Amino acid sequence: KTWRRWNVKVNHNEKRYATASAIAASAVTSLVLARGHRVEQVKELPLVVSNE
Amino acid sequence: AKSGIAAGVNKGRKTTAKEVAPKISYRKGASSQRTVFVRSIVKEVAGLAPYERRLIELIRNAGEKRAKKLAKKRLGTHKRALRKVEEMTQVIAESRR
Amino acid sequence: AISKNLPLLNNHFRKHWQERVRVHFDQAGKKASRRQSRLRKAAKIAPRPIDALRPVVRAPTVKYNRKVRAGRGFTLAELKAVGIAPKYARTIGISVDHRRQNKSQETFDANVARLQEYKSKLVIFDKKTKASEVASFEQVDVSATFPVEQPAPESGLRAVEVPEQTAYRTLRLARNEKKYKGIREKRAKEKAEAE
Amino acid sequence: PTRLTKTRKHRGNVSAGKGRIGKHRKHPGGRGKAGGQHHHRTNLDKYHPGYFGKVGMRYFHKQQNHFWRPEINLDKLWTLVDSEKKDEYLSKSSASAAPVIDTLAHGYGKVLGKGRLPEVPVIVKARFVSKLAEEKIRAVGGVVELVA
Amino acid sequence: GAYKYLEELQRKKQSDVMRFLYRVRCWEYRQKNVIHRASRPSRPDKARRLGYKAKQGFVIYRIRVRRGGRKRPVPKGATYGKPTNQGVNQLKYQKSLRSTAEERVGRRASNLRVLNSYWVNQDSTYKYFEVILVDPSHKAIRRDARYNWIVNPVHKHREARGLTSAGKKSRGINKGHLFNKTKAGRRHTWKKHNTLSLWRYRS
Amino acid sequence: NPVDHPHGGGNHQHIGKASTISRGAVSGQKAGLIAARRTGLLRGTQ
RNA sequence: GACCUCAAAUCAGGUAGGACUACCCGCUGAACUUAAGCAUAUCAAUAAGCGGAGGAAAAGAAACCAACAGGGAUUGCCUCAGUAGCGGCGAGUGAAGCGGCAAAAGCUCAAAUUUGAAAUCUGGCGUCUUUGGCGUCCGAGUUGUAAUUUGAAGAAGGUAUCU
RNA sequence: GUGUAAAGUUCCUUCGACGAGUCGAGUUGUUUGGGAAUGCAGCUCUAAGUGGGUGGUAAAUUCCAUCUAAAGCUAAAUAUUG
RNA sequence: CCAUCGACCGAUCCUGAUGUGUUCGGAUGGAUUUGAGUAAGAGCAUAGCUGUUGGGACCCGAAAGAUGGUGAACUAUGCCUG
RNA sequence: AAGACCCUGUUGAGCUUGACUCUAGUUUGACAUUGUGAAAAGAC
Ligand SMILES: CN[C@@H]1[C@@H](O)[C@@H](O[C@@H]2[C@@H](O)[C@H](O[C@H]3O[C@H]([C@@H](C)O)[C@@H](O)[C@H](O)[C@H]3N)[C@@H](N)C[C@H]2N)OC[C@]1(C)O
Ligand SMILES: CN[C@@H]1[C@@H](O)[C@@H](O[C@@H]2[C@@H](O)[C@H](O[C@H]3O[C@H]([C@@H](C)O)[C@@H](O)[C@H](O)[C@H]3N)[C@@H](N)C[C@H]2N)OC[C@]1(C)O
Ligand SMILES: [NH3+]CCC[NH2+]CCCC[NH2+]CCC[NH3+]
Repeated sequence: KTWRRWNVKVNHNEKRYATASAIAASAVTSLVLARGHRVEQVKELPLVVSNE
Repeated sequence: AKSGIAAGVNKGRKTTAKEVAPKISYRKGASSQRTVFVRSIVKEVAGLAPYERRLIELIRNAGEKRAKKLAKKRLGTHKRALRKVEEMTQVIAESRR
Repeated sequence: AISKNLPLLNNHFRKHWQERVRVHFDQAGKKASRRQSRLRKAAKIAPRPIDALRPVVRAPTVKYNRKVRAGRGFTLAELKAVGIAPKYARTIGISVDHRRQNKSQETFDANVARLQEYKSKLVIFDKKTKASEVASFEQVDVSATFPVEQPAPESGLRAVEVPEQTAYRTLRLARNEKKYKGIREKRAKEKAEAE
Repeated sequence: PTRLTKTRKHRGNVSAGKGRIGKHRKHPGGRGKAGGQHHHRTNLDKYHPGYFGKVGMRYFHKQQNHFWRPEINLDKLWTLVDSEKKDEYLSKSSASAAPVIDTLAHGYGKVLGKGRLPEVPVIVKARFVSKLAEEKIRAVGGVVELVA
Repeated sequence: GAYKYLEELQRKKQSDVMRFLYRVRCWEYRQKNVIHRASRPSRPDKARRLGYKAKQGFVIYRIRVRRGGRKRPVPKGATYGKPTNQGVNQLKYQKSLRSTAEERVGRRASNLRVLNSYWVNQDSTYKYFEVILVDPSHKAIRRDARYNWIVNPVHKHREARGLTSAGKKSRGINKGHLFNKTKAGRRHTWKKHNTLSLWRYRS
Repeated sequence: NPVDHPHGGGNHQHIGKASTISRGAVSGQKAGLIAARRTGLLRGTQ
């Protein structure tokens, strides 16, 4: 039937928690490598580039 | 106006009253010199309904209570019966004069 | 069909309810389309605002007296206080309500003030108006620009004045007076005329 | 999700957990609240006493707005004072300058008397007040002012 | 003018003058066809009140309709069901005799639009009505800004959909608490109240 | 058989109730001697 | 020779019917089913049957809601609320006012003496710059066609002389 | 631009027409959450002019509040197995 | 957290002060009574397994009941013509 | 050939009747359709 439940509510604060936790993980090189990114030639994370 | 407290008679918050010009729709019940004139001619041409004639004679026999009970039966409500019996007495009050 | 300790339920599904199921799959689509409709409607009449100016009214119901909200239109007396004919007010973006009345003074003054602010900010164009002046105005959002404001609760400091009768006793006496008002006047009427 | 249900575990077992003797059938015992007075009395009289019968008077066309009157206790009263000025008000309030608390404006209809107030005069504005609530306010030098 | 006098006289239906007039006209109407064309309104003030004008394109028809209730048309009285549905007599049709008159006239004059109708007479067997009709195709109507509205196709057989005064009366189309069930259409309101509304993020 | 007629059925052929039927009976009941003032052999004069 | 009513014509010009099915406006109208039986009830003011529309329909500018410090045409969503209530008060059933939003838009007749002027309108004929204009002749119409007014008003006489 | 034409505003005076077998009542049937009766319909009775309706318990008496029926048109937000 | 004796709020029964629209008010003190209460809050929201009720409701299964239609080319009976 | 006899089921159906509950029809009364007179008995 079409009236199956398709979308799911998540508490907005908990979703923001998850966003922050994901951003924090992006600065840990071990997690970025295990994630599968070829970041071995980047000296440090976060990688920040000029505004040009 | 209101007492200023939440209980009792005339309860409620006080406001500064403002005069309101009455709406024209509130005059609906009033008669005019148009309708009064027309209705008096029509009563001359038309005459009386049969129940109204039955009701005149009840009042003439001094049966006030007997006329009210028939007027309520014919018209339907006790309020309209009171108005009709009053009207039919004024018809008698105009035959004597 | 009745079993272990559980709340007794009222599930109203004994009719052909599956023939009348409405799933709002179009929630996002209707949002986007309603947004495009607002966009085109605003672009059609710019720089005139889309929204007519609305009055500020009290809400009915002892539960909602404390609140104030936007009403349908300004009353005939409120517009008369500013000097605007009802038929003219509709052509310059002012809502009119012939049904609402002004028994008190507070709401009347609030809406007269709203009308005066709006009329002070109003710029009517005519044939003498050149497109340079017209292009200098942006489409103002009237509801945001003239918002409905809640009158503030009383705060701050004030001297303490203590009456001899307590407020609880005042409430009790008001209730008692209301409750026996009908029978105490009947006892009065039957006594004065007989004596 | 379906992969966590016991339906997956019952695959290969004949009765699917419903028994061989009892043999899960359509509606043994009736539908809904059937037989609440006959063969389900032993359930209703135990877990739902009061279920059957009429108590009290009817009220045609009940309007719930007539009875709106949220309660606030004395021990929670000072939460209605501006939080930036709560500490200042406690030390400086007296019989000449006391904080005004508009309980109705904050969404309350009656002030009740549970708990203890700070020993600080307060002007409390309310539609209704309990007898003990006003005594405790008047004991800290404050007053209750009736509004409508 | 005379229309006020006519209005007030027509309210005196039990006076001798009106009783005489109604008796003779009831006989005359009963001697002609069940549906026949009227050369002119018999109550011109009443016709005026309901939207009639003495223009070309305005038509009056007269019709009689049989009085009483609605016998359930089942053979030999058998209903084939539960006792609560066994009634045959003392049943009533949910539309009025006025609406029946309007609809039968509308069927006879299918090129016209029913505007409105009024009662004219009555005996034990029949009620007599006069139906005001408007010709959508007549140029006197197509050029009249006060009556152009009825040319629009959304008013095709408005009397068959209960869109006239009597029809809206029977549909219960009125304001306030006494009409909660039928205010915006009975079936529409029932359907709204019996629809399960599900959103994407169920709450 | 009993479907066919009020007189039908039974393990002997017989009417089983009076064959004199009231004038006020309805259709399907009026079989026999309808509203008979009397029955039996007429003897004497009339 | 008019009028009223009623006819006829292969009279001049039009119009209706039938189709479609998802939604729409009404009429008519079950039983299976639930009540562990069953008749009120429920299924359901549902299916089947009948009439009538549109791109939406219907509704709609209060003979409203309220009982407040009052709101202010209609419609829809969220909520009110599985509530007030209805119910072999059993099984079951069940709205509305307020409040937040979407959208917002207002009006037309009848009832009035033009009465110093039927000022109104269909049609025919001619003509042109033809969804029509102009001229003209019949007809309709005073048992009332135009202008003027619709209760929020408004009218008839004066008005500041203003827009 | 036939602008002595039309229309708009303020103030004063006198006025101010407003829909009937309808409203309403009884009864019957049906329907509604509407309960001494919610709407609809049949039949009987049948109005008035500050009158009429409504104010969710029947009735009489006294007030109050709120609208203005029995005539009419109208986009949008709403529906959509064609 | 547990057992136990109290205290506070509402219902019920009793008592009945100062006072009065003299019939209201209800101070105060009692009662083997009563509540889904208080006595330094714990809830709201999302998700998962299991259990419950309404739904086709784990799958297949009646004899029946209803609404609207199609058949007298067989056959039953009347009629008309051979 | 999911016994047609028998029993069970809160499963039916054909038929009957002084079963329960109704019903077409029919009959009886009132009111309406429904007006115009006369004589005699009644009541205010
Ligand atoms: C008026 N007489 C009282 C007698 O009634 C009793 O008081 C009870 C008290 O024990 C109850 O209290 C009882 O029940 C409550 C529960 C219901 O919340 C428990 O909290 C409490 O521990 C328990 N003792 C209380 N609920 C009412 C008083 N009248 O206490 C003795 C007494 C003084 O003689
Ligand atoms: C520390 N003070 C405590 C105070 O916190 C409170 O304690 C309650 C205690 O009385 C309750 O217990 C009470 O109520 C329960 C209930 C089940 O009926 C019963 O055991 C009994 O009536 C009574 N002891 C207990 N259930 C929770 C504590 N926090 O009660 C007063 C107190 C004992 O002084
Ligand atoms: N949809 C059901 C149609 C039949 N109606 C029955 C319900 C009617 C309510 N009666 C309740 C008692 C009368 N107040």
